[PDB]
Parts: sequence; structure tokens; C-alpha cells
Amino acid sequence: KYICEECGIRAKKPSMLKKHIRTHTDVRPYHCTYCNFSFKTKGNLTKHMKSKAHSKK
Ligand SMILES: [Zn+2]
Ligand SMILES: [Zn+2]
Repeated sequence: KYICEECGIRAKKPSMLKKHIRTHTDVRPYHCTYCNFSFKTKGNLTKHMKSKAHSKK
């Protein structure tokens, strides 16, 4: 079985899920330069910065 009971991600492969499930931990080095939230990938980062939240670049 490989379906996150939280998000519902579908990853028939372990490495894919095994990693996903481990993300619900604290393995997110990508921390926003303002909030206290973080992500496991740099992609989501840009997604959180592109928003008009707080990025007076
Ligand atoms: Zn999940
Ligand atoms: Zn932020």
C-alpha cells in the first residue's frame, strides 16, 4: 500500500511514498524568509513567494 492517509497522495512506488510520508516530519530545509513554514522542494517555495503575501522584492 502507498497512499498518504493525510494528503491522499498516490505513489505506488516506495521511494516516492516513503519520501512523501517522511515529509510530514521536519525534513523541509526550504523555509520562507518570513513565515515559519517550510517545504521539501524549492518548487513550492516559489509558489509561496509568488503570492502577494510578503515579497516586496
Ligand atoms: Zn501526505
Ligand atoms: Zn511566507
